[PDB]
Amino acid sequence: MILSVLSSLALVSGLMVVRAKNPVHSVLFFILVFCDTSGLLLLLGLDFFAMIFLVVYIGAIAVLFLFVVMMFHIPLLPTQRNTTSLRYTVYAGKVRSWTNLETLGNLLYTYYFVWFLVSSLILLVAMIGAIVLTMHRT
Amino acid sequence: GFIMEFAENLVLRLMENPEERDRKAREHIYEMHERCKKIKEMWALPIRPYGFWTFERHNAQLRWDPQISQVAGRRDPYDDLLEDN
Repeated sequence: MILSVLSSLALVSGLMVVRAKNPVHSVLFFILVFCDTSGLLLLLGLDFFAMIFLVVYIGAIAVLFLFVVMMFHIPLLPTQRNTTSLRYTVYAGKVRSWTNLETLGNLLYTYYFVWFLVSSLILLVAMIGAIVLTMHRT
Repeated sequence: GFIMEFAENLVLRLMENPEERDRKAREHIYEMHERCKKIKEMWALPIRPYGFWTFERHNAQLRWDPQISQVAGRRDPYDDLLEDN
């Protein structure tokens, strides 16, 4: 039941984002959408992404949007009588069990390392573009 | 001599061998029709060849994974347990 109420509140916040009356409240609900989304990811079992969503989305992107706004103004049926006791747990593999961070870093920088450098180039493009356009310096 | 006795054989030299022309015509027809049949056959090839995935360049993973199934993050849980002895 924790998933249902959280998803519903996220949906309501997302709906109110697009039909907001002023940009400030739009950004405020935009933050709550990511808060609920991070909570949902936390329920999913991915703690790392659930907190990157705070660090990036409502840590830097939301702050950026708020700064700009300030100025310039087949399913399985719910019957579960004989399924909560049919869980087979393979104990092998629980010993030396990695987290969501070690597993990701194992293959992000070593096997699929070209895409990582492509993302670096994307970041450099953003950094250069934000400067060429907006340097008045008068 | 006089004009016509020279213009005659001049024109005769100017004209070509008809036997060569007929031989070249029948030849050109023969190889042109053979090449036409060849191109007709070539246009019948489907875009996707019958083998496709069977080709060695289109697998790229049956000979890459076996040398990777030993690295950490890809091992069957029952590999590190009995590898000690």
